[PDB]
Amino acid sequence: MRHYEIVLLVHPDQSDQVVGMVERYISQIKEADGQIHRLEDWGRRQLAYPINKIHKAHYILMNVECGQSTLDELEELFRYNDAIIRNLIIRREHAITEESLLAK
Amino acid sequence: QVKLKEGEPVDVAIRRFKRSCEKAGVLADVRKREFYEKPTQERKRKKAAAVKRYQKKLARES
Amino acid sequence: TRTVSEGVAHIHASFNNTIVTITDRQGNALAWATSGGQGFRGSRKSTPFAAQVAAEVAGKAALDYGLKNLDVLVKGPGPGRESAVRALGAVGYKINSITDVTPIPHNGCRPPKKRRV
Amino acid sequence: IDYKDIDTLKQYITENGKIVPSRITGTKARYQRQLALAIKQARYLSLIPYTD
Amino acid sequence: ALTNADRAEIIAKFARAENDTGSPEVQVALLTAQINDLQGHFKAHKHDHHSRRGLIRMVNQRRKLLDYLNGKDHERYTALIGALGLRR
RNA sequence: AGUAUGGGAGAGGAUGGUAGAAUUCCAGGUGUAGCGGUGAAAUGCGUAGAGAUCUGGAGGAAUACCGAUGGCGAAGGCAGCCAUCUGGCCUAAUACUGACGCUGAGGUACGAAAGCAUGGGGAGCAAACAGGAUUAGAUACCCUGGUAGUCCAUGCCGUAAACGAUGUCUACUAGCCGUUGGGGCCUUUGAGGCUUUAGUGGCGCAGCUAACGCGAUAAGUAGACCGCCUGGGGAGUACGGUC
Ligand SMILES: NCCC[C@H](N)CC(=O)NCCC[C@H](N)CC(=O)NCCC[C@H](N)CC(=O)N[C@@H]1[C@H](O)[C@@H](OC(N)=O)[C@@H](CO)O[C@H]1NC1=N[C@@H]2C(=O)NC[C@@H](O)[C@H]2N1
Repeated sequence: MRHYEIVLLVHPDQSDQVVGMVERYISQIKEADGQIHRLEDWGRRQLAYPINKIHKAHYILMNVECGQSTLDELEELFRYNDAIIRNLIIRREHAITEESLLAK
Repeated sequence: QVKLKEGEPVDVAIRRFKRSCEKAGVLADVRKREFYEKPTQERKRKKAAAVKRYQKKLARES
Repeated sequence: TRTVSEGVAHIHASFNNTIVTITDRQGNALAWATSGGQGFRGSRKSTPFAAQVAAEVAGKAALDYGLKNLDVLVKGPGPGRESAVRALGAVGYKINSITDVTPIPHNGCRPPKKRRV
Repeated sequence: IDYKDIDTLKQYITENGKIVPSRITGTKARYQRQLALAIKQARYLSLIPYTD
Repeated sequence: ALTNADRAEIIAKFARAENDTGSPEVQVALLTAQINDLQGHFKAHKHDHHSRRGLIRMVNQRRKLLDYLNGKDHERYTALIGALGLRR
């Protein structure tokens, strides 16, 4: 399969549903197949510029291995979830498991 | 975005500010935005600039 | 009637004119002056002296509202920005800061054609 | 270099937010390309401002 | 796109000897597999002229190799075209 | 000449999403006589409230900085970021086929911009056109407006100073200094110094040229194949034909 790295920005008002959404996505990836090499919750951070009249957001980092169907459903779920204001998905070669900066 | 000091004089503030602006070089973009430059003209200008740069480098090495 | 201690000066200085407007924060205008409003018609409207005379007029007009310190924003490649910022200090305000806010497109709309003078 | 290393990303950014040229920073061309990609990704992630 | 396993399967099926990769049979089989795989891509993207150039190059290379094989050994040529279903 | 396996760089192509800056328009708050434009003016906009300033919304087009005598592509050409599909190139060592090559009349594919057909879209710009200036006259250059078009989908057209004004392929012939993507070696700790390869630049010995100039990216020394020229106009024109 292909390794992907996903960064999600969650609305600070929905900060206490992030665990539920993360577990749901992890369960979907696992039932497809999936190897969640890394998952980090950077926390609630201030934004460099306001997004959607908001100044803070919850930052979530995931590194997954999945197939085309898992990717398509994951992206569609990200699009339709209103708590997620901005998501970045980048493909990577190699699985990255070490702790990253901003994990503090 | 120049912030004056406590006892900072007005003329010194104006001066420090507009070569802060000269360092920023916004006025160059403003001048560029007055008229449309065709791609052929832009490429000719950039080629001339590259030639001048290379001739300057040789002189400064010598 | 309304009193306010802190305000912002906006100097819109083009190559044909220079408008100085004194507002309070959140962008509510209090007094404004232009080179056209002090005579200086036509080509003479762009000289730095006209920018100066518009600037003191605006400063004195705002003195009625009674602001002692202000922050300055200059936009445009005008010849009168020097005079406009200088005249406020002569009027007697305290300049907290001064910044340039000329908008820069990130390769947006096509500008008009070149003049073949 | 990746987009998460905000401290190094700021070392090549002016106070306005513009990317600093390689002719000024003395960097290699490939490193400069990677740096520009990382900066553009970090701006999208709202980690660093686009301007100012 | 074909993968290493598919290419190895084709090579093993059409090899004339051990560690044989350069024989005209192997080369023509690989080119035929690649062309048949790219047909589907060019159905979806009608205006990918830049990739169609590489497809045309593959077709030309296969034709040249088939002509060379026919010149050298007729029986091998007929066997290969029959195996891959090529009309000529 | 080609094939399999590892590694690498790239604005190469196609599809779909998405981000920020700016212009225009709309609505609202603050606010009041100008704004705009030029060599100078005028046409134009504004007291049913402009311009300026702040907040929100709509839409289209293009991607600042990085950016480079940089990169990729047969050429035409290709720049925000992300995913999917996909072509070529570079680089190391073995392994494999065994001349399978070069060029190419006809033929065929691609081919900037403008233009054409059907249907959408339309912010900014702007042929045609309207008005204001200038002028002996203005038919133009300047100014205020402004429709095709520029954008998208599906096709056509097949032309450019489509240029390096330099057809493709191969071998050989002093050196010096840059730069991009790789390979190797050496210091000795991490950044430098030698080479080699494929591109991209500046000088320059020999040689060549009417001269200007070219000079391992030849316009030098040789070979293979193709295209083209034969004084200037008439003329890339008429007739015939193909599209
Ligand atoms: N497998 C090989 C792969 C090859 C690769 N693909 C490309 C390649 O390698 N080609 C070989 C180089 C041939 C070159 N094109 C011929 C040439 O250079 N001039 C043409 C002869 C004109 C005349 N006899 C000399 C002349 O007037 N010189 C001027 C002059 O020096 C100077 O101007 C002025 N006013 O003083 C300079 C700066 O403006 O410009 C030059 N003029 C120019 N400089 C440009 C340039 O080099 N190119 C493009 C074009 O723009 C050129 N004109």
